[PDB]
Amino acid sequence: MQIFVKTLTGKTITLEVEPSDTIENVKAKIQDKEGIPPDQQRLIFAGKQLEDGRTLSDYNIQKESTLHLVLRLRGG
Repeated sequence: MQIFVKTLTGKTITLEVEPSDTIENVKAKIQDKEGIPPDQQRLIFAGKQLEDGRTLSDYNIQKESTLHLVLRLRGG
């Protein structure tokens, strides 16, 4: 399956995760894929909050599925 990600710029980044993988595993890909730190990363699907405990197959995520990459709270 080849999912995608929509950043703040809207840019669409293709991913090659699995329906058995996890969200935290997807973002991890967004880290290098884009080269951005997970400190300010948050993958969202169908405009819904995602968890590192959930799964794609559990989120109904499939192939060609586009996610949402937004920012998060400050750091400190």
